[PDB]
Amino acid sequence: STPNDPRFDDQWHYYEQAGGLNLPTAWDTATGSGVVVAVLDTGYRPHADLNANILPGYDMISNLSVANDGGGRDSDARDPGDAVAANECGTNGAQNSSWHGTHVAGTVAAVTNNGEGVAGVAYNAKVVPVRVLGKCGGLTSDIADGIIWASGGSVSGIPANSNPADVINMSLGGSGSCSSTTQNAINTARSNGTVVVIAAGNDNDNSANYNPGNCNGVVNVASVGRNGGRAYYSNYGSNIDVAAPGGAQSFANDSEGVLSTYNSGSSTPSSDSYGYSQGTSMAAPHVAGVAALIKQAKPDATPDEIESILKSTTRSFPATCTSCGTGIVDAAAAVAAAS
Ligand SMILES: [Ca+2]
Ligand SMILES: [Ca+2]
Ligand SMILES: [Ca+2]
Ligand SMILES: [Ca+2]
Repeated sequence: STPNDPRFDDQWHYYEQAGGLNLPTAWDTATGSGVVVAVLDTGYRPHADLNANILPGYDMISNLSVANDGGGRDSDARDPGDAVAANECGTNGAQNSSWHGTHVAGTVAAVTNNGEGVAGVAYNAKVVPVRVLGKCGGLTSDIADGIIWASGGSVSGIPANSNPADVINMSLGGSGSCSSTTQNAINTARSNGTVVVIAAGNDNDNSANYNPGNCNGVVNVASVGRNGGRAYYSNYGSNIDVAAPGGAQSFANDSEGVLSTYNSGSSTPSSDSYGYSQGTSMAAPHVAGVAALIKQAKPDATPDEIESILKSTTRSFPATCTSCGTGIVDAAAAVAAAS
């Protein structure tokens, strides 16, 4: 099926033969109904083309300066904006707000067939926003608590999650080895039945050396462009499980990117928008959305079974993708394999 959203045709990454996810055929069978995806990111804005698919979440950011919302941990996972001034994070230049989590969440589950905006990969799933990134990024320990809570595990001082996730998406990372705090959290999420999907990073380097994609028991995702070959920035290596479209842009908001829900604010939030972004951060929620399609078709699927289905049903690369996992995720084939 093809949705009626007016920007669907701009979302090449869902349907073109070279670099797309092969979604229309998948949507004949699965859309994510009944499945919950936790998006561990900067938070969200209640975009008109997203909010109906948002569930209550949690804000794990403990450092008040990073949190930028007046306090420590709290129940409102909305994104206040992560804009920074020059040298606020050390030696950085000034940066506008990313609205990264709004973009990622829309790839997972933008409201679809509403005649407005964009479509989402798992458009009948629901997203639990777990805010773990703010100004200058996020703390490993807050991210790890996010993983635990998102899965339905217990974190001291935090109310129980009433919407435990089937799938975690982490479009985030840094350099270096996977820490024990992170691996512990991942092990907890997997033991609770939650599959963990992670962006491999954007350093054009060996993915062995970038976390949390280098943790064990995760689905680590490389990025292809619209050509179906490796996006120039994508990490690559033996620990990549699969690839998905993350886009390959040559200027800001280039339509060669991945189009999703977004916000027009430079610092503070403003009007809803749609924007094209790129990264392994954009590839990961494609894969998280397919994991949700799989879980609708196979409700008792384990994390290892979901990873196996994703990896075993990929399609060929039409252009060079060295050490990009088994292939490009093929939503239709994955749903068939889970049915
Ligand atoms: Ca707070
Ligand atoms: Ca908050
Ligand atoms: Ca829409
Ligand atoms: Ca893996």
